[PDB]
Amino acid sequence: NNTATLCLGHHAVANGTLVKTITDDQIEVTNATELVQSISIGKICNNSYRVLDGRNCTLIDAMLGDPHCDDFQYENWDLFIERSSAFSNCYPYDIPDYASLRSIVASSGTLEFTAEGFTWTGVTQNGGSGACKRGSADSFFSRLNWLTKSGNSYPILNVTMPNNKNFDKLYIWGIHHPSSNKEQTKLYIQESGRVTVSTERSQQTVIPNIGSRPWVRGQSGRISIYWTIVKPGDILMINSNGNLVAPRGYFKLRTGKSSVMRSDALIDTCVSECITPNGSIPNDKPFQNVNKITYGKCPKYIRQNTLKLATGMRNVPE
Amino acid sequence: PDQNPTSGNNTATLCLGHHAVANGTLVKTITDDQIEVTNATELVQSISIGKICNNSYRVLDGRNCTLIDAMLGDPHCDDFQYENWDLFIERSSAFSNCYPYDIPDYASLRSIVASSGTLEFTAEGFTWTGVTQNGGSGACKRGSADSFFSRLNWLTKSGNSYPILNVTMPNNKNFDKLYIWGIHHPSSNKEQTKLYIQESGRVTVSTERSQQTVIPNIGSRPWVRGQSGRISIYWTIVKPGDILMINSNGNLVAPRGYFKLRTGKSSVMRSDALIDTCVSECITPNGSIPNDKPFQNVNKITYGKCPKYIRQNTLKLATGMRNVPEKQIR
Amino acid sequence: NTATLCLGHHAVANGTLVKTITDDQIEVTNATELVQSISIGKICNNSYRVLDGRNCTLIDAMLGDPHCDDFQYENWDLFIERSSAFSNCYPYDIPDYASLRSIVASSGTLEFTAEGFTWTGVTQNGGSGACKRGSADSFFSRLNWLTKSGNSYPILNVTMPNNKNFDKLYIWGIHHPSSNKEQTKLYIQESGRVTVSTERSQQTVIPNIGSRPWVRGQSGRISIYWTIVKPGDILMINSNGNLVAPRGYFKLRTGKSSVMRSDALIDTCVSECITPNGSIPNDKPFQNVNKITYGKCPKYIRQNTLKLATGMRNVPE
Amino acid sequence: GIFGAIAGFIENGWEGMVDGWYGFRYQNSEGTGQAADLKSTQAAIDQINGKLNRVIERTNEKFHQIEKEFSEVEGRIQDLEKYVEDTKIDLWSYNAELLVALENQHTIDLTDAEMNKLFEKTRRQLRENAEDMGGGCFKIYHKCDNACIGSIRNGTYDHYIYRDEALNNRFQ
Amino acid sequence: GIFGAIAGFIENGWEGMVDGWYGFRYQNSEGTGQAADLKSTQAAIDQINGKLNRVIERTNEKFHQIEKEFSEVEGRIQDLEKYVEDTKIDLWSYNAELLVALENQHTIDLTDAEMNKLFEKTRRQLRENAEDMGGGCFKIYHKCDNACIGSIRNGTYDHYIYRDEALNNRFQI
Amino acid sequence: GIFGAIAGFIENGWEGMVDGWYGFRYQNSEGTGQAADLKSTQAAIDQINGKLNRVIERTNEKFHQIEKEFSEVEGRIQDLEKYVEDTKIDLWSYNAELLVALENQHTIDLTDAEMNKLFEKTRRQLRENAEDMGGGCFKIYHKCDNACIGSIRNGTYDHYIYRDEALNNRFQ
Ligand SMILES: *[C@@H]1O[C@H](CO[C@H]2O[C@@H](C)[C@@H](O)[C@@H](O)[C@@H]2O)[C@@H](O[C@@H]2O[C@H](CO)[C@@H](O[C@@H]3O[C@H](CO[C@H]4O[C@H](CO)[C@@H](O)[C@H](O)[C@@H]4O)[C@@H](O)[C@H](O[C@H]4O[C@H](CO)[C@@H](O)[C@H](O)[C@@H]4O)[C@@H]3O)[C@H](O)[C@H]2NC(C)=O)[C@H](O)[C@H]1NC(C)=O
Ligand SMILES: CC(=O)N[C@@H]1[C@@H](OC2O[C@@H](C)[C@@H](O)[C@@H](O)[C@@H]2O)[C@H](O[C@@H]2O[C@H](CO)[C@H](O)[C@H](O[C@]3(C(=O)O)C[C@H](O)[C@@H](NC(C)=O)[C@H]([C@H](O)[C@H](O)CO)O3)[C@H]2O)[C@@H](COS(=O)(=O)O)O[C@H]1O
Ligand SMILES: CC(=O)N[C@@H]1[C@@H](O[C@@H]2O[C@@H](C)[C@@H](O)[C@@H](O)[C@@H]2O)[C@H](O[C@@H]2O[C@H](CO)[C@H](O)[C@H](O[C@]3(C(=O)O)C[C@H](O)[C@@H](NC(C)=O)[C@H]([C@H](O)[C@H](O)CO)O3)[C@H]2O)[C@@H](COS(=O)(=O)O)O[C@H]1O
Ligand SMILES: CC(=O)N[C@@H]1[C@@H](O[C@H]2O[C@@H](C)[C@@H](O)[C@@H](O)[C@@H]2O)[C@H](O[C@@H]2O[C@H](CO)[C@H](O)[C@H](O[C@]3(C(=O)O)C[C@H](O)[C@@H](NC(C)=O)[C@H]([C@H](O)[C@H](O)CO)O3)[C@H]2O)[C@@H](COS(=O)(=O)O)O[C@H]1O
Ligand SMILES: *[C@@H]1O[C@H](CO)[C@@H](O[C@@H]2O[C@H](CO)[C@@H](O[C@@H]3O[C@H](CO[C@H]4O[C@H](CO)[C@@H](O)[C@H](O)[C@@H]4O)[C@@H](O)[C@H](O)[C@@H]3O)[C@H](O)[C@H]2NC(C)=O)[C@H](O)[C@H]1NC(C)=O
Ligand SMILES: *[C@@H]1O[C@H](CO)[C@@H](O[C@@H]2O[C@H](CO)[C@@H](O[C@@H]3O[C@H](CO)[C@@H](O)[C@H](O)[C@@H]3O)[C@H](O)[C@H]2NC(C)=O)[C@H](O)[C@H]1NC(C)=O
Ligand SMILES: *[C@@H]1O[C@H](CO[C@H]2O[C@@H](C)[C@@H](O)[C@@H](O)[C@@H]2O)[C@@H](O[C@@H]2O[C@H](CO)[C@@H](O)[C@H](O)[C@H]2NC(C)=O)[C@H](O)[C@H]1NC(C)=O
Ligand SMILES: *[C@@H]1O[C@H](CO)[C@@H](O[C@@H]2O[C@H](CO)[C@@H](O)[C@H](O)[C@H]2NC(C)=O)[C@H](O)[C@H]1NC(C)=O
Ligand SMILES: *[C@@H]1O[C@H](CO)[C@@H](O[C@@H]2O[C@H](CO)[C@@H](O)[C@H](O)[C@H]2NC(C)=O)[C@H](O)[C@H]1NC(C)=O
Ligand SMILES: *[C@H]1O[C@H](CO)[C@@H](O[C@@H]2O[C@H](CO)[C@@H](O)[C@H](O)[C@H]2NC(C)=O)[C@H](O)[C@H]1NC(C)=O
Ligand SMILES: *[C@@H]1O[C@H](CO[C@H]2O[C@@H](C)[C@@H](O)[C@@H](O)[C@@H]2O)[C@@H](O)[C@H](O)[C@H]1NC(C)=O
Ligand SMILES: *[C@@H]1O[C@H](CO)[C@@H](O)[C@H](O)[C@H]1NC(C)=O
Ligand SMILES: *[C@@H]1O[C@H](CO)[C@@H](O)[C@H](O)[C@H]1NC(C)=O
Ligand SMILES: *[C@@H]1O[C@H](CO)[C@@H](O)[C@H](O)[C@H]1NC(C)=O
Ligand SMILES: *[C@@H]1O[C@H](CO)[C@@H](O)[C@H](O)[C@H]1NC(C)=O
Ligand SMILES: *[C@@H]1O[C@H](CO)[C@@H](O)[C@H](O)[C@H]1NC(C)=O
Repeated sequence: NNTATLCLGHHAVANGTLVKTITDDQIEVTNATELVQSISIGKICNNSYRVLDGRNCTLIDAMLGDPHCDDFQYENWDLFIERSSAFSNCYPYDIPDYASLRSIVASSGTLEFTAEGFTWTGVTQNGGSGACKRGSADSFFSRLNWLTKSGNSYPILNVTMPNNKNFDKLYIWGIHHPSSNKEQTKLYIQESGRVTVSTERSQQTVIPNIGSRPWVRGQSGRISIYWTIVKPGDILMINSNGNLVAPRGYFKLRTGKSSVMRSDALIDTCVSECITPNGSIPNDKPFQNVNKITYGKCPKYIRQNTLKLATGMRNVPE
Repeated sequence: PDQNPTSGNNTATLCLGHHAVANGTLVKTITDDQIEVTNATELVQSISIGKICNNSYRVLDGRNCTLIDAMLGDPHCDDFQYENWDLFIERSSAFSNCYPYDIPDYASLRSIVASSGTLEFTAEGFTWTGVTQNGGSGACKRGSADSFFSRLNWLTKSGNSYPILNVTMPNNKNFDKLYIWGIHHPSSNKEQTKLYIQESGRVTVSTERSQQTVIPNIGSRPWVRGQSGRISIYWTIVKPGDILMINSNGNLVAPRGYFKLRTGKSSVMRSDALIDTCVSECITPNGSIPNDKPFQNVNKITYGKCPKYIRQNTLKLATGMRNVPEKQIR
Repeated sequence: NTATLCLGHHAVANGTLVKTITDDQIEVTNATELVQSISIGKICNNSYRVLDGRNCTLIDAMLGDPHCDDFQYENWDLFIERSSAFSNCYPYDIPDYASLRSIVASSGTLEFTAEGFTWTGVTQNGGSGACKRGSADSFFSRLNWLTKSGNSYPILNVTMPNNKNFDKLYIWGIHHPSSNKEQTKLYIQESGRVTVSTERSQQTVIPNIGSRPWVRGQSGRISIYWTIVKPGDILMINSNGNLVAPRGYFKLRTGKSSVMRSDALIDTCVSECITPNGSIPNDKPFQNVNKITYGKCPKYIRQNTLKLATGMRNVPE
Repeated sequence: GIFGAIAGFIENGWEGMVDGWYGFRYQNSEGTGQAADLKSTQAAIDQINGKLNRVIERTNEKFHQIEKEFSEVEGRIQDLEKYVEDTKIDLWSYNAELLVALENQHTIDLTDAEMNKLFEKTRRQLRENAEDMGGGCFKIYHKCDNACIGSIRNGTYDHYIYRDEALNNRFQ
Repeated sequence: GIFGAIAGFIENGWEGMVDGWYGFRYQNSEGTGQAADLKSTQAAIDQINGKLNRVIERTNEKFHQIEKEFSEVEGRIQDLEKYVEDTKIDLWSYNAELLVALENQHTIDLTDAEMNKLFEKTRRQLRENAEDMGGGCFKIYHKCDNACIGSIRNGTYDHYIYRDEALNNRFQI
Repeated sequence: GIFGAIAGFIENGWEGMVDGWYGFRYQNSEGTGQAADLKSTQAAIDQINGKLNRVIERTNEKFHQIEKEFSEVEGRIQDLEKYVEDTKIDLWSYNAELLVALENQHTIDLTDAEMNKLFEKTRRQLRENAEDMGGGCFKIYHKCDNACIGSIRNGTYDHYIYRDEALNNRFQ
């Protein structure tokens, strides 16, 4: 036969895979590729970033110097990890705007501390308590100095400390509220105390608050932690006549790329540049459906758990 | 030979074409700001039904009362005493009618209560030894008698003593307790001593975690229903296993018990629209709206299953081909 | 008796590369830039009303710092604060300083009206060497520093009803002495107190005796506060000591005005967008100059360049 | 339109075609007629319906959120609440303006594309028995009565039957 | 090119055509010639200008907003103010990245389309009087002078005039 | 798709064609045979890989942000903190749903276009020596051995050599 036929066509596969389009909800194509990371490794990979396990401690307890959190004296981190099973085992306290202090330290990424020879004349220093047992003795938060009366009376303190550096000094202090007036006078002499921490651009006054609170370890009283930031060229001043839980020194504040993250997953050796509470995840896909809380180089969280991008033509078998 | 409707016996004409309509409608495209198509459908909801439909979500009309005045128990809000809601509606013509007050961080409490979606209250028999209970005022009339917020207990001196009040209350329930309490600021020192003996009051509500301390503030204020004095509301939350403690040597407006906090999908909305028997899964201050379209221009404030608010009052999606009429001239 | 007709398209010598969905680089005959990334260098003053703060911040201009007296009944669309601005009156601090700065900036006006607050039994117009007006001791102009008259300081009880159609902004304060000697010297009462209230709201402030560090020869401080008062309401002020009194109100407005931090020069030109870097044109949809902006501005994005094809694919021989 | 059929080589639409979006008009030995093409019509409608399924009756449930109107002035934290809602709205507004514009450009194209599909489909049937006259019309080079036209519309037109006759009328 | 005309079956563009985007080049009894097709050129330009007018200066007018640079460290609410501006900027950066990418793909496809439109338009006029040589050129099988070529360009070419002469040349040898 | 070739005038794909995406099947004097086309296949793959490059491994780096889970009930500023994060998630969720939808729609259309581009490329080579049977098949009206088919695949087929033969078979 002196004629021929030349047919044109395309490929196909036994069973393809279904995708979304503008005009179809589902439609078969030869192949696809998943763009939503649904599943993590299980562990938090401590390789690309410097992950620091908190174990029994919070970041705040580590800063203040809880006897069991002494491990973290001068430690740093890209990501601090807080376990649900952590606790405080020192003198009971609170912090107004707690979250903010916690955020500021985590961001700085370091508990670099430098003590300073403050002069507390007319008062007995280094007060401790049974609720904060260190080793086997009545101690206190390592970064705070509990000031009490010196026999006869408790004078109006007036102490200064200028910032000579060119970075921000972070100061941590507080005030003591007793459970009774008979206690208030026993330790601080005066009927009502006061703490006035001021800079050349700012100030904060806290008045103590006598009256009993619930029983924590055996103590009825409390301590409220405050903080202050002194800028370059500026000067600190502390003026108290009672109840001052004084500072020992300052923390270094670095504008950093650090953070803190609550998790109970195993920290372990592996490759990854993205970290979640569920564990590390691979960041090859543009999106993820594991956990909105993330740190590092991460796919963006969305609500969908799957999206197939078509990498082939329409599939039409025979 | 001219009107012949047939062809010349050995050929034919087969013309292909498409329909067209006499009245098309304009749409927007990547390349055309206005272009006529055969048909389109509105994607922006800009009409309201006019009233709030109350058969989908449970809608509670607050009438003359705010959510806070309902909670506290302002006398003219007694109806709302034990009540729940998906959406609490606050009216513009609402008002307060009890003792004059202020709530530092008012908005937060209002939100917290709204989300919970309930004013279910449980009285607890607090022991207040050495003080006169159930204080009242002519600024808060229940009937033709002086009275007070039904959920608060104004404490005053008894005889010659305002003792240091020291009371606890352990949360043994499996949910978070909400406590509303306060403090009285009298208008002069003569009054501070007349009511509380002590020259200088103090209130300290505390948990095992947190604490709050407030001092009264003596000095006159403008008249509200005949009263220069003032009250300030504060709130505390106690968790299962935790304990409440209240210490005060003066000016305490004690709590009568707790409110039961739920994790809820409820809320509050400022609206003057009528509520009525209709069908709609989306509510706005202007009234309910339908949710067949993906967007809406009625109101940015919404509750329920709603189209997403945009600035555009109209967006037409084409549901037919380009319209190309037959008659240039009609 | 035959012919040849060829259909074709143009090309250019030097096309320009663009991104597509399929190609990172593909050459087209022309394109147009969508990211505005260069600024004019200076802020243009013809389009909007730009106001140079010079040596004054917005807050110091309001309070009436002596060297800021030029900004008295001023108004602006945008108020420029310079990095070299300094405070030169009595030392102060303002809890929630940013909020008051924002509120005034939005109102866009320092239209101040003085009112006849009746203060009896007190000496008015206290001043300081820290706040000189000429060679004489002075104070913030919009504030009134009260001290004891004769040998006492009464429980002051003054009202002022807002019978107007707008919100009144009241700036007031409290004085914190450096010792109990100074507390009892100026105000007699050993413990000061300031209560400013409406029918709706209230604020009480206790002073805090104690030495602070020297500012222009003074170790004392004032803390500034504000109270907004609505139409039909009534401002009351009750204090037995340390009151730094108001002199009247600032007229608040819902306005389209703002405040910006910049060290850019401000000169005659035209542009409907302002940034800290200078004004920029707005012919492009996007920009990469600064995220801080005022006016009809392109939207800020990360990318410094985005080329939109305005012609066909370029295919030369 | 991207294929240049609708509002292109086809001068205009037919307002009398009420039973279809696409179709034929013929002139043969029995007169002049009209007739819709249901397959092509349904292809265009179905895609359009496909888009409507993605956009219509598709909404999220939302409950308590943030306040969006205010009685007093509060500075910083209200500036922030406003800016957030103002930012969200502008972003959703952009998404809507763009969704429509895209879909519409594509609606006009896929319809124009279906008009072209029918023409090509019909061209293939007729094969050497007709010629493109332009305007969307074929001149068939043989007598083709109503039945014969039906066979083209039915998709059952065997071109071999009229081939010899047709080749003769085209060339001679 | 989704039709495969520009950068497809048409091998390249003509730098020598400077008064139009599309057009003709021809060879016949009177020499050789070139003319731009105004109509197809204008179709693309109009479409491209539509896009320009959509994107170009449609800017909003913003005034007072939130702060975005800070001196003092503060914590929670400054963290929020930063996160919000960062979130906003990233989304608008996505929008601009996609916008440009979609438009350019479309701009290429629509220019490619006008080319193929012009070809098909021309093919339909010529009918049985020419064949497709490939490379976007037709072979016209009659004496087609500049006026004849002009009629093709005008869309007033009447194929019946040359049909006999043409059919006669195509089917020969 | 939009060119109506794939899942269109070509009835179905070939599972047997495993050495390429588009190609040819042909019978002649030497019998049947199959052969892939690398050029068309590779044009499609490049465009699909092009999309993958915009999507795969494009990831923003982020550090400290805002807290997104809360133990305590706080109110105003917690309400905001959540709403912010909720707004963000919804918008990215939309950006993702749309991206996939458009890219897939486009993928189908470009793969369909390459199919058609190859058909029109072949049609032009043959010129007057073949007719379009339909189903994307050509009847070549002359003896075309394997070597002859190869030239059609190679793009080197000279139509003038067989013109007088085929053209004579087409009309008689
Ligand atoms: C495109 O345009 C179509 C053409 O319609 C029109 O003709 C052109 C030439 C102009 O003259 C126009 O003025 C005219 O509209 C539109 O079709 C028409 O659509 C309108 C509504 O948009 C219909 O209105 C309805 O008319 C019903 C009665 O129809 C008959 O009588 C009227 C005159 O009264 C004529 O227009 C018609 O030709 C008929 O002869 C009427 O029953 C409807 O109201 C009913 O409901 C109310 C309650 O609200 C009740 O009280 C009342 O008793 C009625 O029972 C209504 O008024 C119109 O009929 C319809 N006409 C035709 C011929 O189809 C088409 O809408 C438009 N398309 C778009 C997308 O806009
Ligand atoms: C049965 C009885 O009442 N016995 C007396 C003891 O009272 C109590 O026992 C302890 C365990 C505690 O749970 C109390 O709540 C209980 O009533 C009393 O013990 C003390 O009582 C005082 C009263 O407030 C303090 O609680 C005191 O705390 C110390 C501590 O932390 O160990 C001592 C420590 O040096 C001191 N630190 C200072 C001054 O810097 C702190 C501090 O005062 C408080 O934390 C402030 O809030 O408290 C605790 O020892 C004993 C001892 O009394 S003594 O005057 O200290 O000698 O006396 C029993 O009669
Ligand atoms: C070495 C010594 O003792 N010299 C005193 C001198 O004390 C001091 O000098 C001044 C400049 C100041 O820096 C002090 O810190 C320094 O020790 C006396 O000067 C007065 O000191 C008092 C402090 O007791 C005030 O600073 C006062 O300054 C003003 C001021 O300029 O702001 C005077 C204003 O009239 C007054 N305004 C009022 C009451 O409305 C304010 C205000 O009292 C104060 O800012 C509140 O915080 O203070 C200095 O004039 C000096 C005179 O003392 S006096 O007889 O009491 O006036 O005597 C030297 O021997
Ligand atoms: C012209 C003149 O001097 N008349 C006085 C009364 O003066 C006043 O009139 C009353 C209605 C108020 O407007 C006062 O602000 C105004 O000065 C005066 O009336 C008494 O004034 C008291 C204030 O010092 C109280 O307001 C009192 O009423 C209550 C009240 O209804 O709210 C009475 C309540 O039992 C009491 N509740 C308590 C203690 O729990 C409260 C409470 O003291 C305040 O709310 C605390 O801030 O006040 C009102 O009757 C009387 C003085 O009488 S009295 O013996 O001192 O009580 O004398 C007229 O000649
Ligand atoms: C400090 O100053 C305060 C205000 O300057 C003092 O408060 C004033 O005290 C007087 C006497 O107790 C009150 O007098 C009462 O006024 C009410 C208000 O009614 C008004 O409206 C009705 C409308 O029909 C009208 O009829 C009245 O004339 C009033 O305009 C009357 O109902 C009572 O009968 C009574 O006369 C003032 O109301 C009150 N003024 C303000 C602005 O609050 C306060 O006594 C001072 N405190 C100290 C410690 O010195
Ligand atoms: C509490 O301690 C503070 C901190 O030292 C004391 O403040 C200091 O007061 C002295 C004068 O009494 C200031 O000295 C002055 O310094 C300036 C420097 O320019 C100089 O020009 C003057 O001649 C004078 O010598 C000193 O600056 C200031 N401290 C600062 C600014 O840090 C304060 O006196 C104490 N108060 C009490 C009640 O104990
Ligand atoms: C379309 O073109 C034809 C062809 O003739 C020419 O095309 C012109 C665009 C121009 O290049 C000219 O030099 C060339 O001759 C036009 O026909 C011509 O029409 C003119 C009057 O306008 C007459 O004078 C000519 O004799 C005539 N020539 C022929 C061979 O017919 C035609 O008018 C034009 N139509 C339109 C609508 O533009
Ligand atoms: C079909 O798509 C799959 C993925 O959906 C592809 O297989 C991957 O190929 C690349 C090689 O560079 C890698 O990502 C993996 O090794 C492969 N498997 C995965 C991701 O699961 C491949 O492109 C296609 N496979 C076919 C057609 O057989
Ligand atoms: C006031 O009452 C509280 C409790 O109601 C007292 O606190 C208790 O003190 C005893 C020791 O005496 C402890 O065993 C309990 O654990 C404490 N209970 C709680 C809930 O903390 C407190 O001592 C009293 N304080 C005053 C000043 O009266
Ligand atoms: C095209 O526009 C819409 C659909 O896109 C059609 O309007 C709806 O038609 C049906 C009734 O059969 C229902 O969905 C609604 O009742 C109609 N819409 C309303 C009432 O708003 C409309 O019929 C179509 N127009 C044309 C000319 O075909
Ligand atoms: C297709 O048509 C054949 C005859 O022509 C017809 O025209 C149609 C439009 C129809 O309405 C009738 O008038 C005639 O059937 C007929 O022999 C075939 O059976 C038809 N086949 C199919 C599948 O419809
Ligand atoms: C990661 O942490 C685990 C905790 O046990 C430890 O064993 C391991 O050495 C750590 N890896 C690195 C690289 O620090
Ligand atoms: C009609 O066709 C017949 C042949 O079937 C022919 O003889 C006659 O001349 C034709 N007339 C016209 C006008 O086409
Ligand atoms: C091409 O675009 C550029 C930049 O937008 C413009 O300056 C130039 O004049 C344009 N050229 C042409 C030939 O349109
Ligand atoms: C403008 O100002 C900012 C703020 O310092 C600077 O960092 C940025 O790089 C500048 N942008 C320019 C010059 O485009
Ligand atoms: C293609 O095939 C033909 C015949 O099979 C052969 O002559 C020619 O060399 C080939 N051309 C190319 C470019 O491979």
